[PDB]
Order: sequence, then C-alpha cells, then structure tokens
Amino acid sequence: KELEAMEQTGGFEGRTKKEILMLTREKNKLERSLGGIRDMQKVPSAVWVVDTNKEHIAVGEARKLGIPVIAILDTNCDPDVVDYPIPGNDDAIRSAALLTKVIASAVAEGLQAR
Amino acid sequence: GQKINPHGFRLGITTEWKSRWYADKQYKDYVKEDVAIRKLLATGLERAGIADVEIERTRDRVRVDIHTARPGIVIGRRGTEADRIRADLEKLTGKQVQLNILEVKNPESQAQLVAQGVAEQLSNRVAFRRAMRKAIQSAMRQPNVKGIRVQCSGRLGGAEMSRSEFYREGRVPLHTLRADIDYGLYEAKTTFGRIGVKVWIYKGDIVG
RNA sequence: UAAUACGUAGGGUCCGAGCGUUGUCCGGAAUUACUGGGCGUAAAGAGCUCGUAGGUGGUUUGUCGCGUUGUUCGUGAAAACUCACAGCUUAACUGUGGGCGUGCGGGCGAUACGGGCAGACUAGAGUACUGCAGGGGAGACUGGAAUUCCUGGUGUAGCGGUGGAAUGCGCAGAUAUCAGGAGGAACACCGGUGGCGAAGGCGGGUCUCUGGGCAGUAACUGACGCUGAGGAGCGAAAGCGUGGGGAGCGAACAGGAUUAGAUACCCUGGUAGUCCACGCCGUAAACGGUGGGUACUAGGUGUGGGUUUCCUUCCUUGGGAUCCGUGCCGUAGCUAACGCAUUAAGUACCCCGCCUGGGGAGUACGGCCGCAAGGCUAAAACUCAAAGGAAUUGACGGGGGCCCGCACAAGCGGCGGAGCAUGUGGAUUAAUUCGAUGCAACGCGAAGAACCUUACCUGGGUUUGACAUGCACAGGACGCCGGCAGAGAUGUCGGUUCCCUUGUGGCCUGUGUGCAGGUGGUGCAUGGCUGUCGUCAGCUCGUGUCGUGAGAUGUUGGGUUAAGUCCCGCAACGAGCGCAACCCUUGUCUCAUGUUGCCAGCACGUUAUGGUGGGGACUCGUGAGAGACUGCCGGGGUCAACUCGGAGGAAGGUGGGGAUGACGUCAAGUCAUCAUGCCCCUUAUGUCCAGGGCUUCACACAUGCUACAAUGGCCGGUACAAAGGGCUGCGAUGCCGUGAGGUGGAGCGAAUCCUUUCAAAGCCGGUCUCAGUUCGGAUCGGGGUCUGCAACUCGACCCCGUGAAGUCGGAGUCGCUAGUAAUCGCAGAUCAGCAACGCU
Repeated sequence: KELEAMEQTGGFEGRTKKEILMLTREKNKLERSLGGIRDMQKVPSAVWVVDTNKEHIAVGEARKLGIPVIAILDTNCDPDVVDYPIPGNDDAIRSAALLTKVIASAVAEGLQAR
Repeated sequence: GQKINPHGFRLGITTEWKSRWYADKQYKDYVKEDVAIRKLLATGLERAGIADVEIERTRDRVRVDIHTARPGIVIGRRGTEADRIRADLEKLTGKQVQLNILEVKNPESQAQLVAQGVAEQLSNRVAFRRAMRKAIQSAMRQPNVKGIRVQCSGRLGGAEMSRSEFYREGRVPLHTLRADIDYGLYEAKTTFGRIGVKVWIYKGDIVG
C-alpha cells in the first residue's frame, strides 16, 4: 500500500532518478511476488497445493494443520498422508484448457449457488 | 575513538551551539565564567535533573537558560531557589541574569533526561533489565522516536566485570548527516562503583 | 585483604534426649539386565570352515498322561510377616483366630501345547538326469618380450643421479649400438565396482587328476535338518630348518649429500631374504571393522549366469516373466547420529561367540604348543574422575578454488658505513620522578625540564597545615606599605585599627572538634577517552521451515562489484548497524556584490610606488544555484546488470584528496589529563622552603638531518608564490656597529600597518679546476649580544682563530603509482629564550 500510494501520489524527482528506477524495480519484484494478501485479511483456508515433486519443501509449510490439502495428483510422489487427492493428467496445454474452464464453471456456479 | 559524538559531528550543520556569543579578548574570560556557572548550578541543584543549559552574552545583558521538565522541584516556588541562583550568578558576576527557566515537551524523547532517570533508578538499588526495557517501551510508544539505542555499561548488577550490553529498536543511522540526532552521556554512582550510560535518539530527517 | 564455601560473631533452618562422624550391607545401580541390557565406529562377533557331547526343530493321523495344568486329602513345628480383635494408663509389648508357610508325596479329572511311542506325508534337505559357466586347486611340460652379465663388430670420451651435486662406473677403450649365447623370477594389453572359492586368496599357454557352484525335470528317499563348548583341519606376508638356485629388487651394512647434528627420507653399491622342493610357527586394519541359518517386509537401477512366451525378422543390451549372484539411489522402519534400508545395522524365534570404566596389561607368575621367534589361556597391587563415539561453530593448514593492498616484481631515494640532533635500554648514582613496550613504543604522555614544572634527593620549618567549610568559646579589627634576624620557609617593630545597628555579621587572630588533602596501590574493581586488527567488507535480528539438541537456512550456486553494491534461479521471505550519498576543501561557469584589494578604458603626482580621483570591465575576496546522471551513440552482454570506443565538456565513468572506525578482541594503554569503587599516610608516603637532578656514560637500540662535491664551494646583479601571527605587543624607516644587537618610535586589534612594494632554489658574469680539496663542519681557546632577579651542572646567537671522522656504505630492510617521490625555503600553536633539525 505504501509503495503503490507513493507512485500514485507522484513525488519522484524530488528524490533520485536512479531511486525511481529502483522503486519501479521494487514494484516489479513485489508484483511477481504478491497478488492476494492485498485482499486476504482472513487467516487463509488451506486447500490448493501444487508441484510436490519439484518443491517437496512445501510439504512442511502447508500440511502442518491438516486442514485439507487438495490437488490434481503428481504421478509418482509421497502419496496418501494428506486429506484430498484427485487423479489426472499433468502435461498438455489442451488438457489444461479443459481443466481451466472446468474450474471457471465450478467456481462461478458455486458463487451463484452461494 | 570508536564513535565520536553525533552532536559534536553534526554541530556544523544540524545541531546547534549551547553558548552563543562573540568575543575576542574576553573569550577565555567568558568560558571560565561559564564553567564556574554550570558547576555551581549542578553543585547546588541535583535532585531534579537539568535537561539543557544555554548561555548568551551581549554588551551588558546575560541570558542563561535552563531546560528541565520538572520546574517546581528546581525553581523557587515563592522565588527562593531562583533568587539563590541569581545570588550565585552575581557572585560569579554575570551582572544581568535574565534567567529564563523552561520545561521541555517530551521527557521521554529527551535523551539526557531519560539517561539520567534510568541512571537514578540504577543508583538507588535496582537492576538494569527492567529499567532498560521499560525505557525502550516508554520512548518508542511516543510519536517521534523513530530509532533509539540505549547503551548501559559498568559493573552491571554487581557482576565484577567490565561489561557492555545494550538494547535498541528502530533505525539509528548515525551516518545520516541531514537528520537530527540527540546524544546523552551520563555517569551514575553505585555501591560497587561508577556506571556509564549512552543514548542515541534518531529523529526523522531535515530538509532545507 | 574487600570470601554468603576458611575461624569467630549475631541470625536462621533440621532434630530433640539425643545429635553428628566412622565401619559394613542393601537400595539408587536397567551398574551381571531371568523380571530388565548390548556387540558397524563408544568395551564387545573367534581368521574361516568340518564336526563329537549338548541345545533346538516342518505337516498330519492315532496313542501314554512324563512335563505342564485343575481340584481334594497329607504337609509346610511354634515363634515370624500381614488382616481383624482383646489387654499391658494407650503405644512399645502380649495373646486369640486367619492368610502365606510360595515346595513336597498319593489318588483323581483334562490332553490343547512340549515330550515319549506306532506311523504316514513332501514344502525343508540331499540325491538323480541333462545342461551352464568360471584366474578354483595340484602336478608335468613349455613360450615371448624385457633387465643385468660373458663373446665379438662399428666406436668414441663421457655415462649414470637429483631440487641440486658428489661418492660410483670409464679414460686398460665405458655408455650407446648390433648378431649370437647363458641365465632365473613376473606374465603388458585381455583386465573392470569384472568371474571362482568357506576364508586367506587365484590370472603366459597346453595336457592330465580332482573339487565345489547355478539352472531345468523336479523321476528318487521321506524331517535325515540348523548350530556347535571342547577338538581336529585350513590359513597373507614376514621369520625358522636341509638342499639347490640367485637376473632384477633389496632390510642390515658401506660411501656421497642436505643438516644445528641426520644412525632417516635423496643418490651410488650390496648380504640374508624374496624363488622351487619338503617339514615348521599359526599370527594382520586375517575389514563388509556387521557370526551362522530360515521366512515376511515399496520400487527404480546398471551388470554377470542359465531357463522362456510375446513383435517375431525369428540373425537380437528386443521387450516380458521366473531362479541365482552382484553394485548405486531410495520410503516405511531403525539408529546418539553417522548412516543401513530385500546383499538390512528393521521386523521374530533357534545356536554360538563376547562385553561390564580407562590405565596397569592382553602384562607377571603357572601351564600347553613351539627347534627358535614367540602364540593361547590370563590376574593383582596401585592409580586417574575420567578415557571415549558422532556431529556443530570458530580458528588453523608448509590442502585447494576465486580475489584486492607499492605485498613482491619495475624505478627512485635511503637505513645498516662516518659526524652529530633528539627518544629509550643497561650500568653509574645521595636523586637520576612515573608510566608507555613487535605489528599498534621509543623525536611517546612534552605543545618548549635552568628556579618554576616536578612529582625525586641532602638540609630546614609545618603540623586541622599551602588554600576551605560545619560547630561553639574567647575577637574587634584584619590586612597591606617600609625596617631588622635570615639561603628562603619562617618569627618581629613603624604606619591601616571597618561598616552593620543591638540581634548580630563581611572579615580575618586563635582552640579543637567534623577535618581538609595525596603525583600512595589496584587501569586484571570501574566509568570516561583513545590506538589496534581495519576504512578490510562484512557482522546480527524478526518471524518462520529443518534438527532431540548445539545450530543450519536466509548470507548457498552462476553473471557482477572498489564492497553482503546489483541481477538471475532456490525454505526462505524482510530488515537493521555497515558500503554508497546529502558535509568541508579544491576543479568550471551566469548575475549581482566594490575595499582594507584589483585598476583594462581616462586625467592628475613623479622618485619608490596605484601614489590620487576615477570603471566594477577582467582578476577578485564571500555567498546562492546549474555542471557527471553511463547523460546520449551504436556493437557486445540471462538483454538484466556488467562492460567496449564515442561526442560534448572545465571535469566521465565511485574529478581528486579530506571528514567518517560495522560487532568486538588484544583483560591494549591512561587510577599521574580527568572521574572513581575498595586498601593505606596523617605528626605524615601530606605540606611550606632555598640547593641539586631528571642533560651522569667503558656502551647498546631507534629516529633524522647535516656530508662524502664541479648538477658542487664563494662574492656580486636581476622576479615572481602560497601563507598566516600581533596590544600593557608585532615592530618600520635614519644613523652607529663586522654582526648578532640599539635609544627611538612612524603605522597598527590589523585584504592597509610590522610584516623589505615578502623569500630559496633558478638565471646572467667570473673564479675554484676533482683534491681530505675554497668539500665538510665537529671540537676547543678566546672576543661578545639579548631575555630572565639568576647563564656553572645548564640557555640560544654573531664574530676571530680552530679544522676532526667522513672518498657513496655488509649480510637485509624501509617509503614511494602523479602534481606522487626527491629537493629549496617559508609560516606558526606551544613559547619570555631556547636543544625546534621535531610537530603541524
């Protein structure tokens, strides 16, 4: 909020121009990093997990509470401890287009039937 | 010579002189007048702590100023102790003592007063842990304390050792030249021996 | 010397007619582990197998009731222990009545389990049949290269050896080279996380004799199996005995060589021994540091052996599936962790070995075996309070990878050589005041030691004092100006004898009471201040995840940097104190700013000249702001940073130098700048006094300068810098003195005036003409100046005469990358005048 409201307020060349370059870098890094705690505030609900094989290191971070961890399974990983798997296919763009609209469908209809 | 005084180093720019005058032949004279002044002051009154002492000289007037948050302890209420002060100052012969006494605004962001209060707490019978911790808390809850560093040293708690352990919080960039800094070095008695205390208080920047 | 841990004070806790100590036994001690432990590395798996006694044992039918199990009688003396009672003033103690008295003998009931008996079965086991490999062993015979050596040919003067050399082999004909011959060990490539064997261990080839192993059928017998105290047998290399043989290598041994000395690594020679036969010993890191045997217990992965369906060409790491053997990765699980993880260190039973703190000691004595060497079994006294295993942080490394600093290299001038200028060491000493101690001290605390300072010594006075303050008692004057005794301290006359306003005071005379003071000690009691590694780039925190924990992570890995500065991918996300930068000075420009300084354009003085009006134009002194920001170019570059050459500029790639010391160590230094906790002096380690010292020197160490000359010595003539200092002081011109110096004071709190209108190198003319010299100046004898009351220890300065060492410096070292180094001189804080040639 501070960073964005600074660049919104618009006070730049009262400081260093290279510092303006660096503030844009700050917002660029903070944008590749941060989308959702802008809106969260709600002690999140522990659910959708991704890329177990490559980042097994997330097993320690998320499961700790056991409130459901949930994904489309990975083909050959440390399987059944955690509450909610879903089989399927990992690879293909087309398959992903299909699953993407499927979540679009389920999420929008769950919103509507709220 | 590990860290010179930020007051003495920013003196040219950001902090300001404590005795303003001009003299050519009377310089030596005015300084010896001034030190005898401040010594008799501190030797007379010690129960409530002086925050600042400033002096100025003119053709015939003399303007001595004393900041302290607790005036009623320091001053003559009826005029007793303040007239005693004028008496000492007339023995030393300032000859026109417009003694403007003042109380400060923020006793907990006044570095010297805070160090003196903690030093008194130590010198009575007390430990240093709770005093240091509560000092940090009391300073940092107020608005302008952006960073502090409170540095207590001595035979702390009677441990027969030259010790040095400090508690800080916030931002204390002493190299930030433009920013106002307040320094206080105060040495306090104790049953075992003497303790030293230093405190740095950072305050914003200055634009100008 | 400052103890809650010693002795005593008070005090408090515990117990109580007892309280503590001693001695032994049990427990704690899961520390002999039947209940209830272990063997990969902590102590612990025999060197490996065969196997006697023994222990243990697949499936099923039937049977005995031996074990075992159930009840009953018999028994378990009494006293004990415990439950319920009664009583001894209760209790202690006593008795009553039970339970146990844990086991034993007889009968009876049960037969699941163990066992015995009579069988049977085929999954275990062995065998059989057919294939399959393989350095498995033993013997006989045999092969080629290669090394050395004896014959001869060509042949010449070295060859060999190392980090470098010499002993040595040769110069009588070596080495080298070539043909032949003699010889006795080891078999390059095949050959390797690769096969065989129980293990050690096994590879030139052919033959012969023999052994185990795997697979397929599973025809055959029907639990025969597993282990194994003892015991027997096998068993690397070295060593022993008898004989032969001996090329190479090679302990011992000899010589050369490095070395403080090298009985050692290096070199040159070389004996046993290594080799074969036959008898020995019986040890090893004989290590997978994991005893054997059987089964269950995710997979993936190479690789070896034999079977076999599928795509089948059906010739193939084809692929699939099973059996055996082998190496890597990996869950569960286990572990102190390291790590093992279907070839288990986990899962359970069978058998065995073995351990119970280290050291003494696997030693002694006794015995067995041994030709000997010596192996096996195997203690104790006594002593230590631990020895030890695994992993972490730090440091270190004559381990490594990547980097920077005048760290070396390059180029210059020095030290060490002589003279003296100062600062220390050691020894003198009545006193030579104290501290500082490689880097980070020694031109240090000093920035000016004759008295003073000064803290030290001889001699003298002082003692609530050299100066104060709190009390009261006795005071109203106290000092100051001159005199005398006096080295001075100090005691003594002449002149000063108050203003308050009746209560007392400024004040000082005493009396002592509180005392006042210390340069007396602890800088390892403390604070404060400061140097140092180091202006080197790092050092930490939050919250988290990992780890039983110390702790890790972030802060690892690439690009990249002056640097934890930055970018990129990741159990880290974020941040601070740091590095950068807003500070000063210098480097450029626009405007103003006009004297106490410039003075181009102008008019006026002319002996000294901006000297005077006049222009603020250039200078300019003082202030404010733009100018460097890889700013833009195009080729490179995770396209990111990071660079490469440009324009423009006064400066361009952190303009330059400055200021600035991350957390802390060196218990760094200063109780003598100062502050101060504790100990001591007090009739004195305080204190007032004059004299003397801190400058003693047969020497040592260190810092610097002045020199060893012609780029130089000497006279004379000519022009320029920056820069500051100043009042009870800087001192101008004139004149006199040789010259330091001098009455005197112009002008001056000072962009003016003293500061020659400010210099020395340098330039022009000439001499000296390479040598103890016109170099060099010590050192002394005298003639003198200034300041200070006072120049002997002890001051600086001019003049006369004086004329010493020194003819370019040793092993190594020091400082320097640009306006730097080397050289010339100036100015000054401190300071009356000085060693100041230091310091800035």
